[PDB]
Amino acid sequence: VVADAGAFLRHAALQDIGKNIYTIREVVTEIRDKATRRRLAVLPYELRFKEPLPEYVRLVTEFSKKTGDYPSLSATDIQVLALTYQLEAEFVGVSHLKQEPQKVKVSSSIQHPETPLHISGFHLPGGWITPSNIKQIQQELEVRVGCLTTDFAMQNVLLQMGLHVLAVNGMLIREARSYILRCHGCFKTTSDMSRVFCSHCGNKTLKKVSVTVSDDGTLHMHFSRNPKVLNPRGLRYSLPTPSTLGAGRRRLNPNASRKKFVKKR
Amino acid sequence: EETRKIPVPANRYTPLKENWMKIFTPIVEHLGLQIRFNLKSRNVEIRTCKETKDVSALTKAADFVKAFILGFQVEDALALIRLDDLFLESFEITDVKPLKGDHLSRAIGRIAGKGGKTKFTIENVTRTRIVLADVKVHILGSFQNIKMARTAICNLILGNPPSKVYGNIRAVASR
Amino acid sequence: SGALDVLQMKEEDVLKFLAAGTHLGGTNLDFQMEQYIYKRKSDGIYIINLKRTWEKLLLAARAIVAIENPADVSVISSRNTGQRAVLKFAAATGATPIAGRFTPGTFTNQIQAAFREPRLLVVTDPRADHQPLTEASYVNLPTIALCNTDSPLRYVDIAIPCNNKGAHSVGLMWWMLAREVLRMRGTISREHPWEVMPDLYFYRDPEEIEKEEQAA
Amino acid sequence: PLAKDLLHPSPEEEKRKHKKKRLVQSPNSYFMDVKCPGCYKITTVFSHAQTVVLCVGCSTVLCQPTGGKARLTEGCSFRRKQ
RNA sequence: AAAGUUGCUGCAGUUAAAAAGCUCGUAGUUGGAUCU
RNA sequence: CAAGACGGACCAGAGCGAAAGCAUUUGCCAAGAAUGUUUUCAUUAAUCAAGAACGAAAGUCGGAGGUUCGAAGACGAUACCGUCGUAGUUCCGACCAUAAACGAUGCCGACCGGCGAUGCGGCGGCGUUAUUCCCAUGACCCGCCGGGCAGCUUCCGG
Ligand SMILES: [Zn+2]
Repeated sequence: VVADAGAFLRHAALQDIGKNIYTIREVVTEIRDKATRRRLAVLPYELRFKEPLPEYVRLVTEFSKKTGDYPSLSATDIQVLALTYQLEAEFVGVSHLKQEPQKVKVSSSIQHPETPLHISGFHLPGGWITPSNIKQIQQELEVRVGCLTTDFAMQNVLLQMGLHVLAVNGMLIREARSYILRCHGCFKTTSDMSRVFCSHCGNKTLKKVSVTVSDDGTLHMHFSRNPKVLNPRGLRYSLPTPSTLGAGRRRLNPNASRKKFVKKR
Repeated sequence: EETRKIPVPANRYTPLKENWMKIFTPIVEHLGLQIRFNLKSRNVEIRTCKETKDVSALTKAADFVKAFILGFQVEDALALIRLDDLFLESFEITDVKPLKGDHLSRAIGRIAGKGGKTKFTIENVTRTRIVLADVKVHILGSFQNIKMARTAICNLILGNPPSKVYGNIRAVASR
Repeated sequence: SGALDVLQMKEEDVLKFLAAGTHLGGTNLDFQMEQYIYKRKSDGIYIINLKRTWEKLLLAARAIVAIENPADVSVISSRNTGQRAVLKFAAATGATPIAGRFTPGTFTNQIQAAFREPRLLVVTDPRADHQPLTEASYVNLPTIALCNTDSPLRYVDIAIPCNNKGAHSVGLMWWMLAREVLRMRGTISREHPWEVMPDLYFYRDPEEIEKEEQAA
Repeated sequence: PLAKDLLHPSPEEEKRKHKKKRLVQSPNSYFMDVKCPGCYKITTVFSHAQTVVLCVGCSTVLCQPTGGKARLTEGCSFRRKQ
């Protein structure tokens, strides 16, 4: 059972269910939350620190750059993936896992990318939120060694490799669906939900595209066949010669009616 | 079981969505109530569940969401949850004197002041919270604090300069 | 440049141009840069015609060859995405580089430790480098610039029409300009490609470099 | 700007311009042969016609006047001239 | 004369003195291109 | 139930009108700008002394009606405020001709940078919708032209 830093951030106390709890030093020494640091000194010390072999870290890097999830994840994510791959290698025979990840299939839809599907607090038609379900609502919820990964990039590459991923709850994950940012200029995807500029081309051109992966290593990723998202309407305006508050004012195009006695900065 | 629905205008859907977490958490952990938001009717419905604590606080929870619909920040509406002597007063600028067109906009700008400064000053003077809509203005506070803030707002829309109202409201707060 | 059957575009050139994402521009257009657009595709991204920027690169290279002294050419970049690149552009020819924050009065205040008198100016980003263009408009200094579609052309004498926001495109175009000036300067020939890979000039993110040496 | 041959504009720019603001002004309209479906005669019809043009032999409605170009009925064929 | 502070040469009329509340309108003033 | 009033929200960087000004439905009347035009006439035009038409609000003469509000005024408190309230506010017919009647900015014509929003008319076009509507049409989308209301930007020049 490999514990990721997201499990430490969410105070996931799963030391009872798993016995092979191993992780790397820099994923636990980079946490900036003081409550996690206080909780780390109370929990029993069954955790062990080790460094993966260079060969396996390298091969993790080649299929990480094959799967297209290369820039989204960091070096600590590489170390976590290498450690869980090594733990799977020296516990179980290595013939179970596979390489050359499957090509992604195309399946468009007419729904808008900002449709609030599978958000718990809303109701599409029933759909009700009780206090008993607050502990239940963490993510999409459905043997010897597992992973306590939280971010979708590591779960995506693990389910692409066929490695069984675990959660804060007892059971494993069968389906994993989320949103990523795809560029429509240079056709490069990024799973970082907070970024606004692209990686390769560098424009402010990323748009929301949904993804869903399974246990078998099959991935399907949905566009939106709505012309509202892809149009250059509010994108050209003359520029003057050279934080999160006031966010909806920027989303208006400048070439539009504002009130006569108000001013944009 | 009791239920209550709060409408959401289209200009408040994105603010409601963005900080929905700190909206549904203080209801389900503190008051023990059971909420949802339907998109077909655009309504936030609150109803009591079995593990309800202090049933005669359901209205308070509704007031919570109601304040956030009017434009108040979630901290001030959470203060509306905690304190019991907190009330909401709403009125229009034209509702006390007929101002048309540019006069109405100048009255709005006099209430706000440069950088919102005048409005912000009144808040720290009166320990209230004021959010003013396109023509509507809403004050959140205790009764006498609402009366003081309403006094300052009514004087600013009379045409009194912001400097005089600033000084007089500081002097009244001193008393 | 001149239809002389030796300075034309090649299939490798267009292939690597489309690989590096140089040809696609921003979302704004300035009316002085309408002649470098091929057309407007419906997605909202202005494409930059490849032969136009090829000829403009050749014109900038002809302007930079014409100076006999490589030491009095200033090459400046304020954004980090070209910063190390212009340093290696110095290793191309010896043109003095300025990377990072630009000191005001570098070109106009003679009582300074850093007071330089170049003869051409080459600029990675006109928007970030507004102060060096302002100071170059005071000392009779001509200007080369790497200009996107959303870039003003004031005090710009040769504007290279390219994507300059992405690291790969700006590093590639610095490498291509260096290859042209070294090709017709006298160092290298045309029968053999330059041994320096384009990826050498590329800016590398610290997040990339903390996991680059992990795969050794 | 500052260098453009006003004597020899590009033809797409001349077709783009207003009909009076060209170098030599010219109309945007044309005359056309119209063939009624119920017959085979030829009728000469202005594109921007304002009157209801009737068939010379069939006495049927050929075009309907509109704010701009005339609307030919369904079934009749047309061919531009010159 | 300075005084381009009487302005034909040669002044002004947003904020300094100053454009009629608006439109029509005879007199007066001015009036497209074209003929060896 | 009745009486008179007034047409909220929609209502805007909107539209129309010579300006003052104009917002419930439907019907009638006659005007009107812009657009489209390989129609017609052929200089019929621009500006205003004299002269004429309209001209917010208040006000004045006569008829009708007075719901609300309300100058003056009568009370009570302290020029401010409250209760009551006359003329007036309302309609019809004549006078008055004044406003910060504002863009504090004559009218007509030509030239002189850019952008994209919007109202109307015209044109061209992939496409989606009237539960994969079985061709057209309305509603959207992209682009162009013309006259507009109105913004942002610029070391055009002043
Ligand atoms: Zn991109």
